[PDB]
Amino acid sequence: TKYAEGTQPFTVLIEGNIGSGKTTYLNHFEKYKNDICLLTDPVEKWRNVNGVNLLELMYKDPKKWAMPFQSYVTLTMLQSHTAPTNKKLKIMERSIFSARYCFVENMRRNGSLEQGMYNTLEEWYKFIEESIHVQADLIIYLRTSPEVAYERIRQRARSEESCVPLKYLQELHELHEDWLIHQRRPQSCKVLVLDADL
Amino acid sequence: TKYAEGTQPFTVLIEGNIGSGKTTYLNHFEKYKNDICLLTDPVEKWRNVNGVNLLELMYKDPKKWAMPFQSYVTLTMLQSHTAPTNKKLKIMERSIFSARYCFVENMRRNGSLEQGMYNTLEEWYKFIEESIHVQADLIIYLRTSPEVAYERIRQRARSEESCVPLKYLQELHELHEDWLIHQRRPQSCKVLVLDADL
Ligand SMILES: Cc1cn([C@H]2C[C@H](O)[C@@H](COP(=O)(O)OP(=O)(O)OP(=O)(O)O)O2)c(=O)[nH]c1=O
Ligand SMILES: Cc1cn([C@H]2C[C@H](O)[C@@H](COP(=O)(O)OP(=O)(O)OP(=O)(O)O)O2)c(=O)[nH]c1=O
Ligand SMILES: [Mg+2]
Ligand SMILES: [Mg+2]
Repeated sequence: TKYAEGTQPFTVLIEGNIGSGKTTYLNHFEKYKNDICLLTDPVEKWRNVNGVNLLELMYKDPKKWAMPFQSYVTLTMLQSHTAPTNKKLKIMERSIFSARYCFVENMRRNGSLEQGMYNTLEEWYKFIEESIHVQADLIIYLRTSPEVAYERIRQRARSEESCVPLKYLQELHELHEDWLIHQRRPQSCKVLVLDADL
Repeated sequence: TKYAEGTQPFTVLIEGNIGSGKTTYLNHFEKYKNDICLLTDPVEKWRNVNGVNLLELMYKDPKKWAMPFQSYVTLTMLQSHTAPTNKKLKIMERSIFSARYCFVENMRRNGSLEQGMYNTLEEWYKFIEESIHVQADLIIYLRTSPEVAYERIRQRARSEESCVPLKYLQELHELHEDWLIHQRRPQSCKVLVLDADL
């Protein structure tokens, strides 16, 4: 009796650090557009919310903007998770799970999110889990070293990501490990590990 | 196919300004506890989120805390709107509609919520409308003058509300009028007006 329950096909989630090549990997499935539902680069939504760049505001002023930004990230993931499709396969760049277990968690650790903000978000995640169906059958984890991840972010040269230190990517990498390999976080899904260092 | 669709009885929403006597009115239905589902004073949740007083933080630092606070207000309203009950009647203090049309809107107007924060919240409200069933059959509008509303807030003497000016209550009153009498906002429901000046 959850929202979008029984309306979703086999769902594959593409995960990995910033600049791990999530979009590049999903760009290979481009020939089967009419066969597979492909939702790539949700970051473009976050860079342009009716003209407002939430990603830029988050990086410039985390103490003020990390909360509304993560809230919006959660929303867009949800809208993608529950989007209607007549296709037999759906591949998604990112998910609600990485937003929660990797990014929200690290922003709690580094002090970008105050306790009250972290708690508000966590209580939202718990309610979403009982109200909204999130289809997750397989997660492909594009495993990279923080050094290679940093290389790709530099080459793409998003103005918002120009101040991102290697320390930040090292933290996120370890959280990706905790969630997808070390199972320190609650998630019941099949994970395929890939060496994404080309 | 929305969450909690077809599981909700006749729902009455009690609305009105801060200190309009919403709880006092609902306290009269106290004898029929086993007959009517009574969810009063959701503000107590906001004053204590695992020990964090979000209401106090919002009033102390609106530019930083109005966003997470309204996000949590929305959540608690949703949890109350969709709460399971075997009773034939449900009466609710406040709703998701007043949080959106009165409080979020006024915080946008006074600059407590930046555009990006207002937009994030508004996009959440739009998605909630398609995903989650909100039962609303009758709204009882306890109509007060901002002066009488101010009187009651002072007598209750919530430490968080000690700095609330009459200007703020005048703004909220007019928004309550716009929504429930003047129909300035895209909404349609049964409204019973009451003179709550004792
Ligand atoms: C998912 C998510 C991303 N972000 C940020 C980190 C990044 O700067 C940006 C998008 O990163 P990613 O979500 O990793 O997407 P990407 O396109 O950068 O990945 P790839 O290069 O492998 O295709 O948004 C958050 O701040 N919080 C979140 O919850
Ligand atoms: C509903 C709501 C309340 N608030 C704040 C305003 C008040 O300080 C506090 C509770 O206000 P009310 O929701 O009006 O609850 P109340 O108990 O004060 O009402 P009454 O006296 O009529 O029983 O929470 C918001 O900031 N945003 C909201 O969306
Ligand atoms: Mg990408
Ligand atoms: Mg009350």
